[PDB]
Amino acid sequence: GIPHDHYEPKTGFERWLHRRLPIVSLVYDTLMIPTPKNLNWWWIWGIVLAFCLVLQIATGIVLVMHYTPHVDLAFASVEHIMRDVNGGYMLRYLHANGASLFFLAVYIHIFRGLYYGSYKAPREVTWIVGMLIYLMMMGTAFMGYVLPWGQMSFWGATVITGLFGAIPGVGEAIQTWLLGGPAVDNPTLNRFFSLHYLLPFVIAALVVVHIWAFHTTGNNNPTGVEVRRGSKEEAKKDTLPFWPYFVIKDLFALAVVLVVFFAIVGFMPNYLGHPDNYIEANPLVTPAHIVPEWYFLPFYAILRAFTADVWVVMLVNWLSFGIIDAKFFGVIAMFGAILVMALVPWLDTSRVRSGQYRPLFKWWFWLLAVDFVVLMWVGAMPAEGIYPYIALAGSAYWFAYFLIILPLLGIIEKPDAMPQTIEEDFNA
Amino acid sequence: GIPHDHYEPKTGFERWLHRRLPIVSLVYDTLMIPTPKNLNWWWIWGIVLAFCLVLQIATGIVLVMHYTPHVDLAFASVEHIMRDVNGGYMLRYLHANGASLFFLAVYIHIFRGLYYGSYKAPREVTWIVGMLIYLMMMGTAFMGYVLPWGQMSFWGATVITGLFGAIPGVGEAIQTWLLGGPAVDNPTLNRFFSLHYLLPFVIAALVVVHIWAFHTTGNNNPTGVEVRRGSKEEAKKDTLPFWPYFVIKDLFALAVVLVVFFAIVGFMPNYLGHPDNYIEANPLVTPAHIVPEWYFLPFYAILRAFTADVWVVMLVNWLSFGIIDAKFFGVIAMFGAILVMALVPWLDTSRVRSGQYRPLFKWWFWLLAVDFVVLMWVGAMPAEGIYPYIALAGSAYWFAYFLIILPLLGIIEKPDAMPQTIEEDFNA
Amino acid sequence: DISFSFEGPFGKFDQHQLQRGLQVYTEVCSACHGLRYVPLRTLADEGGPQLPEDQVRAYAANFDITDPETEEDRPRVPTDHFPTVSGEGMGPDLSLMAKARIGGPEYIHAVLTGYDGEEKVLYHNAAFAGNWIQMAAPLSDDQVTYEDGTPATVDQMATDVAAFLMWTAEPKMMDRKQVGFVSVIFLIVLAALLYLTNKKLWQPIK
Amino acid sequence: DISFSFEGPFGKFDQHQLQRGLQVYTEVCSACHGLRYVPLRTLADEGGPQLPEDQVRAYAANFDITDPETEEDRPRVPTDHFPTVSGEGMGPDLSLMAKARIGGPEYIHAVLTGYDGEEKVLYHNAAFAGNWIQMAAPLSDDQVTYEDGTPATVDQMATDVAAFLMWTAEPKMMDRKQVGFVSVIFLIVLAALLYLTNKKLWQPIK
Amino acid sequence: DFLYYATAGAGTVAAGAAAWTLVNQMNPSADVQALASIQVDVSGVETGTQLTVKWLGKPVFIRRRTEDEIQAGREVDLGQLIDRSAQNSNKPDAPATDENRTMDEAGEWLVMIGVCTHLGCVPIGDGAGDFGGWFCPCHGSHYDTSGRIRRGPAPQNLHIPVAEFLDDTTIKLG
Amino acid sequence: DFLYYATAGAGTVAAGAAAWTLVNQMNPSADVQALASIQVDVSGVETGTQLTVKWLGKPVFIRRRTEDEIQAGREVDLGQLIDRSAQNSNKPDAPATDENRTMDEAGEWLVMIGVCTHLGCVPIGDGAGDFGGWFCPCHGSHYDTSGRIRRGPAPQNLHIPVAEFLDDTTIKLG
Ligand code: HEC
Ligand code: HEC
Ligand code: HEM
Ligand code: HEM
Ligand code: HEM
Ligand code: HEM
Ligand SMILES: C/C=C(C)/C=C/C=C/[C@H](OC)[C@@H](C)[C@@H](OC)[C@@H](C)CCc1oc2c(O)c(OC)cc(OC)c2c(=O)c1C
Ligand SMILES: C/C=C(C)/C=C/C=C/[C@H](OC)[C@@H](C)[C@@H](OC)[C@@H](C)CCc1oc2c(O)c(OC)cc(OC)c2c(=O)c1C
Ligand code: FES
Ligand code: FES
Repeated sequence: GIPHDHYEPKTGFERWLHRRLPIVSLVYDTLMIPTPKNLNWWWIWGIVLAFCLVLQIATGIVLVMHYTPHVDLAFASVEHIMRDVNGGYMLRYLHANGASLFFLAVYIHIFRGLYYGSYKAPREVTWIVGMLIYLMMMGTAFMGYVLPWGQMSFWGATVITGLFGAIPGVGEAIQTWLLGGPAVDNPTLNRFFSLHYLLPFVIAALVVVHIWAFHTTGNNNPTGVEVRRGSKEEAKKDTLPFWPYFVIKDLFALAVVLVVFFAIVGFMPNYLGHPDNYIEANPLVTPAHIVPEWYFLPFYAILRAFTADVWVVMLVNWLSFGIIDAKFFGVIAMFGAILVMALVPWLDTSRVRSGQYRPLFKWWFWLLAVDFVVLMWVGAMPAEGIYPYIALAGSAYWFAYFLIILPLLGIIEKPDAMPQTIEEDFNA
Repeated sequence: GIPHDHYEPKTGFERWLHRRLPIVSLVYDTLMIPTPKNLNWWWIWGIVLAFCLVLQIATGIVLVMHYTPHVDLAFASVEHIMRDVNGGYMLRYLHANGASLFFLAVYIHIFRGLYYGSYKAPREVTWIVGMLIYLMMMGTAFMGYVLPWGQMSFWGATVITGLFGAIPGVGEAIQTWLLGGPAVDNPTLNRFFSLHYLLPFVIAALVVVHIWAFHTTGNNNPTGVEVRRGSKEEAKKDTLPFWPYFVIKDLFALAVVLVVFFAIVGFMPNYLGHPDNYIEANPLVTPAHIVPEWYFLPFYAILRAFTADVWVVMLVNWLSFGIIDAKFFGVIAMFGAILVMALVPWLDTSRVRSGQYRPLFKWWFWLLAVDFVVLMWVGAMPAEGIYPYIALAGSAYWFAYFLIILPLLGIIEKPDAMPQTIEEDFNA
Repeated sequence: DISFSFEGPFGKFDQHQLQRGLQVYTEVCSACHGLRYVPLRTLADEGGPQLPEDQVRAYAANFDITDPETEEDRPRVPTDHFPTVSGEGMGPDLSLMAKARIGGPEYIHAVLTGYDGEEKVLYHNAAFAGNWIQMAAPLSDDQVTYEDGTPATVDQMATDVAAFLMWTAEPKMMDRKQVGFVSVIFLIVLAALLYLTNKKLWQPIK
Repeated sequence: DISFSFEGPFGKFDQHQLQRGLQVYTEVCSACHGLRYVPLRTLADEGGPQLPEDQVRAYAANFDITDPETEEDRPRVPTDHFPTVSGEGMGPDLSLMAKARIGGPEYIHAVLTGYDGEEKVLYHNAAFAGNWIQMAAPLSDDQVTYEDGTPATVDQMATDVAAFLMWTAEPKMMDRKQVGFVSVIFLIVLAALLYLTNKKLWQPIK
Repeated sequence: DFLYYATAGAGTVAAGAAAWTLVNQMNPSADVQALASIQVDVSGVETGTQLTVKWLGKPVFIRRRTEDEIQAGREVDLGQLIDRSAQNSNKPDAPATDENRTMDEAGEWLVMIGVCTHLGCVPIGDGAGDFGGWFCPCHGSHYDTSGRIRRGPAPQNLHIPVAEFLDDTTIKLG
Repeated sequence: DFLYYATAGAGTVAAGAAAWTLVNQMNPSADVQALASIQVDVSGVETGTQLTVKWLGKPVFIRRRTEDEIQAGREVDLGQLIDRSAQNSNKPDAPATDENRTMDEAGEWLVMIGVCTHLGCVPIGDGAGDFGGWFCPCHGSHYDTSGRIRRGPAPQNLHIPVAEFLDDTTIKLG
């Protein structure tokens, strides 16, 4: 642990209280954790996420007060929220764009991580808890999206419950169990409503375990060079207390982010969503232009990329005696896409931590990044080639990167020269 | 704190894990906390509460999957849970009786503490967090009860939202606010449903802090004599590790409790409720026999005992110039009844801890215990004297006990002779 | 304080009585009383009257309903609920009465069976909310012919529809009793093993 | 890409246009299209046509409604929603059209204004499905007289009811633009002060 | 450290505005503030009979009193009464006499919002309670023949609404 | 230490029985289990037209195929197909030739569950798609003129439901 100065009670109350519940000691060691002084603006997406978590829940508890999860009343209830509830429209738009800020921020957050080696020893556990939170966010977000019971909610609901039905052997049963019958209907609406309420609390718990983990290892920094533990005078040279120094850097950055957020919420409340969810779920028609929520677009792209035409799909269909067809492959590829990202600490064998000092890495990493935006992009374009090709290239790059490129550089690459201490870095 | 012995990583995994998230240390500390060896069966009610919280929440989340919070559909939705949902009837009767079990357990738990001085220094904080949870449980339970939208649900909602409109000056506003309009109606159903889901999570949190605080002070024991801190050898003489010794003793007690519980769920599911909640809310008629939920009865007995006829009522009514009448007095008396109990660490000025060793005390305490049952029982009898008189006496005894009896005793009473240590107590 | 095969821990319904009670319902009470929370298809379940499919369907048929998605009438099918009755001179829904009134079916019986003649448009009744009900005595003898030959005495009929109504209130009484039996026995066994374990654990200490 | 008082961050509905458009709605669109999510009383509110109470009451009165609680019709009242319209040959509800199709009111206007004459029972339309809409071009000139002079040309009429439709979609647009203005300005101020604070906290370290 | 205040200050404000938003959505929403008049048909109500009609999520009591109840209600002295206000909207300032309580000079038509002024249960009538007016089963309030509060927790006489007769047979509420 | 197994085992069981109740309440409830027959009257549908009826939460397509579609259908070789199966519930092990796809021994009536065998979207008809059959906007699956899957992720030809003609002008589903 990092030499740090710990809490000492003086007040009569603080003495009294310390003996019985040392809750102030806990607060103190949290707000005063020693942070590397050289952190850059990338380190701010954590506080933005915490903000989003607290914002989705606050607006959510309060939307539930005026929402009805019944197929005959869900959509009307959202309309009544928009029209009649004090500040209704605003809360509704906050919770909705809210979700988008949330994903905007995780992706950035995550990518900072993938660039700076924040998943490499000893921070693997932080990362894995990060990935749970991530899975949970996605599940959470999908269910909420069903809640208005628009056309997107419904076909969105059919399709994602469809993913489980792809599992050979047990898939129809998991599907029937999630649905609550033979088709997306009121039982579906009604259970997703429960889980939408529950899951954000599980996410908050994981976030507590999240913060706990990075406090145990200490924050990472742009250099990948750990705070010195040799003495307090050294560690002080490399760090600063989280409070007031980064709480305020953080709050400022958040403020700038919220400046855009509210701009959007005030003037472009609906540009980041699909108009089409302003039409009422219709179980007889799926709408011609049906595009997932943007934050889901890359994984979606990875999904359709895998049609019967595709060679890896025919090879595998064949080797598998038909058990893995394009339908199952595409799903596997999609959760696979997520999982191999999860496993990165055991794939990136390079012993150097930060990408800053890796010169072959910087290239493959931006390609990765571009890949991710480009995938988002195609997901929003029709199948009809040349997009499928662009989607396939994209995916193959995604797996290539974690499965091949990162292990390669284990052996190939040569670190440029690092600064020796954080304090070093800072002085430049 | 009590000399204990800390966790020791051995496995490959544990060494790895411990450097990065010392979660296994945390578990171990919680489960190995040295517990006074001479706890008696009065000590098992905390585990029954924990069980109940976890039971209410589990059944709760799942009931919400088939419930609809709308006045045209609430009560029908509970019916469809009873009749059509797999294990539905059982989940429903579990959740409703569970509330009763929950309340039996707290009253017991609370009284164990009132008897053994478990609220006295240094345990004030454990206690206040106790009281808070208590308040949350009542709010929580009131709102669940509204959910079926039967007759009791509806006139319950009216009466209780009415408590706030009694406040002078602002009560009409807080009342309009809680109602969501001019009368208990759909908005009321709709917001209570939200809070019913939320509050149990706030309760789980407070419970975390609750357990934290008694881990800090160490448990109390039947004798009121602290574990010895002077060395490892003698702290061992006074204690045993919570795991396995009390874990398994509680698990056993719990099973015995659960034999009864399931007996009731199985064979007299409706015996603790009011049949009238099987009739659909009617805004025009309050049923002739409207009896509060039993665990609410003592407080309810206190409230209505205070009519215009009552002399302290006309006294206060006169002095306060009309600002405190029977209606407001009654409300102040009922919340007051709760508060003074909150304040008992500062009221009970006897330096002796366990009631075990106070002879005057035992009598007054047991009268309290009877008071409480007798209020409960009068809450179920109609106004028409002689009941008011009993209710009036009971109230007075309730405040006399906390305000008058307990302080005097600090001054007058003579401790019997206490054992030197727990190891001593244990040996008989 | 009459008695029924269903009271007590080992009580089960009597399928025939339930049929007699449903017949009494259909032929006498349904004019003035609905059972909105009872879906017709459950007339076929274990734990109840348990008619065969064809008959439940044939039974549902005598009822009309305005098709929600249509607007045309139509005979009822098993997935509909019994009709909801109400208006001037109609009675409270009956689906839950036997639990809403614990001596529920006794009350129903005591009330059908407690008319003394008098009138006021009220009618003295032994058992009602003391003691004037707005319900003209509904039952008189041989007012119903049971296909199973039970004397259709008023008392009989009061008793049968009372059972029937116990079932409409708790159609799952028997699953509940039975699950009840298995949990208590299981817990008693669990309690015992935990006890012995606790004992073996605490002997060396005591 | 026609334009309206309301696009842009300082846009606002034009009241008059909104009434012109309401009128086009009442007198033309409402035969085939309902507005289920619009309560009649909102016609009164700041940020819309804002008719006065007595007019909104009079307007509401031309619509029929089957009273749920009763079962007779009554003329409508401000607390009711516009009618829901449907059945055969009837168009999608329009309360959210402007948001459901971001180019909303332009699409409505494009469509109303996009009939050439063809008839493959479909009809060629510049803007629809591409390009056969099943809605016979609904507007011809002076099909409405505005109490306010405005020439009732088809283009005009399509425009007014587009604005009006935009408002049934976003009634709180004005509120939402206003609050947004104050939030952004407020966060910009706040951002600034945290910026300085932060700078002052940090100059000693840099 | 004027900086300090503007920053703490605006922090506070954003917090206030955030809390008010969360708090205010719970105040009655727009579709709920339409408290419209209505009109009862009272030609069916026989003497010694009460009609109960919902108005504003609540019961209104319209009783046509017998001549005993009128007399009974006329005996009492302002002094034996807990609440000396007539609690009358159509006489906002008058005593709690019987004549200040009904709609008509004859004392025949007692119209009241039927909600126990204690904590809102609907008091039972048909002469129920110790004073042959109404009894409220929730905390044992008894109201007399003029619906004035006589015994129990309730601080006020059942209120008298804005109301009057249009035709003979029709009362206008609100 | 046999005590140990019975006790741990008993716990297990209690845990599993608890977990199961929680899991099992999400399986279809009793009202949702009535999957009844129905009769669509096809007297209406002209040629090159498809009627779509709700049946079981899902659409059913009933198409009256033009001459060419029946031709188009009949060309196409078993071997050119992704799904050689006729996914037909009343010709239950047939190959995916056109004749085992339609109700009428004659080619004209195409009855299908209008559900994409991929992930359950509803494919758009009037010959949208690269085989003027149906195109499913959810991931780009093209079905041919006899409902067979030609391009995309969907693994199967649109199924055919138990179904026959009652009157000449009527069809019975399931
Ligand atoms: C009209 C001719 C009726 C028929 C036939 C039956 N009932 Fe009835 N019932 C009717 C009315 C108008 C009322 C209200 C009575 C009142 O003033 O409260 C009732 C009431 C009941 C009740 C109990 C209601 C309560 O508040 O406790 C029961 C149990 C009941 N009715 C049962 C019942 C049965 C079993 C019938 C078939 C023989 C039956 N009723 C027929 C009107 C009419
Ligand atoms: C009956 C003669 C109609 C009148 C008068 C109006 N509309 Fe209509 N509308 C009608 C139909 C049958 C349809 C469905 C068209 C189809 O085949 O899909 C519509 C549709 C619309 C739409 C949009 C449909 C879409 O985008 O899917 C709009 C925007 C619309 N109608 C607007 C509109 C207006 C403003 C009218 C008043 C001038 C109006 N319509 C009249 C039938 C009829
Ligand atoms: C609810 C979503 C999340 C919240 C609220 C959250 C919160 C935080 C915070 C406050 C920090 C510290 C400061 C910072 O670097 O920004 C942090 C760091 C970190 N997070 Fe997250 N996070 C979330 C999601 C994720 C996800 C999805 C991942 C990866 C999949 C992730 C991986 C990491 C890693 C590797 C660190 C670095 C720890 C270190 O520097 O030692 N986080 N998180
Ligand atoms: C991680 C936190 C959350 C995420 C990511 C999330 C996501 C979403 C999304 C995308 C929607 C649909 C938005 C839309 O209307 O277009 C939604 C709706 C909804 N959410 Fe959440 N949500 C979160 C937290 C919560 C919580 C804790 C609640 C508890 C009440 C809640 C209650 C609701 C309700 C009632 C709706 C339907 C109303 C609406 O559509 O706006 N949300 N959520
Ligand atoms: C402290 C824990 C809880 C307490 C003390 C409590 C209390 C109650 C009570 C007394 C009722 C009425 C029982 C009845 O007569 O039906 C009820 C109903 C209900 N509760 Fe809870 N509850 C708790 C936790 C929860 C939670 C976490 C949920 C979240 C899903 C929940 C969901 C419901 C629902 C949906 C109802 C209406 C269905 C019913 O009446 O059984 N409960 N609650
Ligand atoms: C959600 C409800 C509650 C839960 C789950 C809970 C749980 C527990 C547990 C497990 C213990 C330790 C073992 C025992 O003494 O039984 C405990 C101790 C205690 N609790 Fe509670 N409790 C609850 C409510 C309360 C309330 C309402 C009060 C007081 C108003 C209270 C006051 C205390 C006190 C004084 C102790 C003794 C601390 C010591 O031994 O030093 N608890 N609680
Ligand atoms: C009961 C709780 C459940 C069943 C939770 C399930 C959670 C599953 C996954 O999260 C773990 C899942 C949400 C996640 O896949 C990893 C997303 C990236 C899936 C993205 C996704 O979205 C779509 C969508 O939004 C649509 O909108 C109209 C339509 C869609 O096709 C037309 C899709 C779609 O084809 C895909 C792949
Ligand atoms: C939005 C959340 C809110 C507003 C929470 C409010 C919580 C208030 C208090 O808890 C903190 C409150 C529940 C608690 O007071 C301490 C209880 C002991 C009050 C007991 C209570 O019950 C009744 C009841 O159940 C009834 O049933 C038909 C009827 C009742 O009269 C006829 C009562 C009643 O007269 C009283 C005093
Ligand atoms: S509310 Fe009527 S007496 Fe308490
Ligand atoms: S569901 Fe039809 S293609 Fe994916």
